[PDB]
Amino acid sequence: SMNPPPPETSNPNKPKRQTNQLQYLLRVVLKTLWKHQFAWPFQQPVDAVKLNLPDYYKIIKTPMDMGTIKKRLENNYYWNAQECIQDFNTMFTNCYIYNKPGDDIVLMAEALEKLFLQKINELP
Ligand SMILES: COc1ccc(-c2ccc3nnc(C)n3n2)cc1OC
Repeated sequence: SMNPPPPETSNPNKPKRQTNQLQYLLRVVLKTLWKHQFAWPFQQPVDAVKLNLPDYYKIIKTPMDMGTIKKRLENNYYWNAQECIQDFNTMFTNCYIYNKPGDDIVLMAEALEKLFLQKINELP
């Protein structure tokens, strides 16, 4: 059960813009979630081979992680702030999909999602 390549993070042909919303998403949202005690399973793509999770990429067809989001923000990959917010939401929902209600990893993702929402509440 091979891992897929990680999501694309840079496209020099995509037009680029700097907005207050995108700057906040990197400098506040991504930065704060990265430093959360429970962030470490979400800082890079799920390595289903190393973790012995052969069904991970049979269930999760839209993988996402904070390492990918960080790169997308740095590379001006997002034009709309909603694209970034959607990626964070895909990351949390993937965890809820693969796992089950009450699992430790689900409770960790729920705590990160609650911090995300406290930070997004304050978006420009
Ligand atoms: C670096 O180490 C790890 C990295 C990730 C996981 C892990 C396991 C199941 C799962 N379901 N959704 C997500 C996200 N994950 N992440 C576990 C790790 O070590 C035990």
